Amino acid sequence: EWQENKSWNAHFTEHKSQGVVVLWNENKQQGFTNNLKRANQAFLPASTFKIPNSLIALDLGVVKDEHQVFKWDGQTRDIATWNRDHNLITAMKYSVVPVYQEFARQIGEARMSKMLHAFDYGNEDISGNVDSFWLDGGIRISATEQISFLRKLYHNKLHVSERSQRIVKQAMLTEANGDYIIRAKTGYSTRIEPKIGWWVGWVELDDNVWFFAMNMDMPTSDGLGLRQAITKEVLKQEKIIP
Amino acid sequence: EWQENKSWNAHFTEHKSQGVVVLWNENKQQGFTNNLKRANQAFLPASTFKIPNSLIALDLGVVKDEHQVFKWDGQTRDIATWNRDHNLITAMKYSVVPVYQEFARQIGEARMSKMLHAFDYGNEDISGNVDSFWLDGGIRISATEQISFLRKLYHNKLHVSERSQRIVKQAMLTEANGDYIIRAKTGYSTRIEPKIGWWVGWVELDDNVWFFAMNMDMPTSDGLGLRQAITKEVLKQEKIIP
Ligand SMILES: *C(=O)[C@@H]([C@@H]1NC(C(=O)O)=C(S[C@@H]2CN[C@H](CNS(N)(=O)=O)C2)[C@@H]1C)[C@@H](C)O
Ligand SMILES: C[C@@H](O)[C@@H](C=O)[C@@H]1NC(C(=O)O)=C(S[C@@H]2CN[C@H](CNS(N)(=O)=O)C2)[C@@H]1C
Ligand SMILES: C[C@@H](O)[C@H]1C(=O)N2C(C(=O)O)=C(S[C@@H]3CN[C@H](CNS(N)(=O)=O)C3)[C@H](C)[C@H]12
Ligand SMILES: C[C@@H](O)[C@H]1C(=O)N2C(C(=O)O)=C(S[C@@H]3CN[C@H](CNS(N)(=O)=O)C3)[C@H](C)[C@H]12
Ligand SMILES: [Ca+2]
Ligand SMILES: [Ca+2]
Ligand SMILES: [Ca+2]
Ligand SMILES: [Cl-]
Ligand SMILES: [Cl-]
Ligand SMILES: [Cl-]
Ligand SMILES: [Cl-]
Repeated sequence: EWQENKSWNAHFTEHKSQGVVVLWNENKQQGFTNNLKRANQAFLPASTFKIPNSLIALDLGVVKDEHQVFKWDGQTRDIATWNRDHNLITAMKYSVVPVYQEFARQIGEARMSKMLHAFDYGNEDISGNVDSFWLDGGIRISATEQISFLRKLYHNKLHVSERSQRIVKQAMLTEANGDYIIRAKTGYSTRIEPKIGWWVGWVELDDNVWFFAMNMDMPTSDGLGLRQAITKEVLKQEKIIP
Repeated sequence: EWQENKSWNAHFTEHKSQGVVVLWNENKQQGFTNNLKRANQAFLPASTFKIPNSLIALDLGVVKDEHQVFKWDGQTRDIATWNRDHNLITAMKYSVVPVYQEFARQIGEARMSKMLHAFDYGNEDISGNVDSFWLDGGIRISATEQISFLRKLYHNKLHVSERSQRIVKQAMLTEANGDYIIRAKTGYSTRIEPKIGWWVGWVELDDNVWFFAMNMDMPTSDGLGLRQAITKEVLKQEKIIP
């Protein structure tokens, strides 16, 4: 079903961290985690919500394609990379929240709810402000539920156009070399306790796909680099990446 | 305009090589090369023809998607890479000429010809064997012509479905990190003199795209790695990648 390999807890232990890593072997239809309980604990998605938000925007024509330019609104915000024009690729890369809050308002409460239900996304609850519910509203998703959603996206099985799903998977591209391709999205939920960081996505190999979703306790912005580092220690331990 | 930059030749001579690198700044609509004459010299495309071949195969339904398996059909025909199953992703990556021979036979010469004329691909000539003309037939393409073709592909402007162009560009993924994305294709022309190696594609930045096409004399297979090496040194020299 889902095997618990607690030897992964060493990688959180060394870095003085608490969290969960979940892997899914698509060929073998087998899942692995260091913590079955935390694997199914549901949290705010934070910026991991940029994946379904992007899909819905594209499917509804709110975003025409990955080249459409979203003008900086002229408000100088805290993250310098947000203070400029963006397309879908760079808004995903730099996790540009204002662009996605605009997407959400144009999508609207009713279409957003209907799509999240169509997606079976987390708890399907978008209570709160239409442009912030994934930050401080009622939506919740677990690491295992992220995998479930991502597997559909990978197979083009979500109830949106194939084109939307291909564009979003292009925009998720994070790293690629001769050994693997990673498509993924980070998140950091701070507006409601507990403060946690996310990394969800998958690793594409020649012959298989390994889906992953991790989250960890993140009191300060210090440990944000550990989201990718710990996941990759796990991947390396299992010899998924060289 | 086309600017000549002879200073790039230092990267060929230090490797006891001769060749041409062509770069195109999409934003500026400006091209750069070390050798204007060789930049326009037309050669057999060899494995770089996998780009138009895959596009046509997908557009015509010869290949259903990037997951369809092409089974090994017994033959252990010397090359080990061709001793296993493939899909479009892996067949682009590795030398598996029987798979692309099968595409071309199914496409057939009438539609192959029509498509290469619609692509304005090289000298638009498919004379020779329908299952090998890109290796030993009459088709020829120059580095500048590779750029013209790739630019259309990047803009989804070729006269095939948008979906087929998106899939081939996925299959072209070679390298990606926080600084750049490279989509590209190698080639090695040996069946007709002169023996040459190819590397064609583009570099996606946050705010621009740099297309490239290089070829270089390749008297033996031991210099194949110099295709990527020399191209990347020219990109680094120009500060396109760090
Ligand atoms: C297509 O041009 C040709 C393929 N393509 C290539 C190529 O390198 O572009 C080759 S090279 C052959 C297979 N891999 C060996 C080299 N390994 S490496 N890591 O690149 O040094 C030798 C092959 C000839 C088809 C049409 O034959
Ligand atoms: C709620 C939203 O504000 C939040 C929700 O995800 C946003 N999404 C993400 C994310 O994690 O993708 C970030 S990260 C941000 C960029 N610069 C700092 C990081 N420096 S480092 N090098 O990592 O220490 C913090 C935002 C805070
Ligand atoms: C070199 C290419 O061929 C790669 C590819 O593709 N490979 C697969 C795969 O197919 O998954 C793996 S993963 C690795 C093998 N098995 C271990 C755990 N398996 S297990 N019992 O935990 O499920 C991890 C390799 C990277 C190999
Ligand atoms: C930091 C990111 O935003 C990157 C991006 O995007 N950038 C562009 C671009 O926009 O091309 C470049 S390239 C570099 C600047 N100019 C030189 C050649 N100029 S020139 N006149 O010879 O063509 C090479 C940077 C990598 C920067
Ligand atoms: Ca449901
Ligand atoms: Ca050099
Ligand atoms: Ca033949
Ligand atoms: Cl967001
Ligand atoms: Cl499903
Ligand atoms: Cl070929
Ligand atoms: Cl991609």
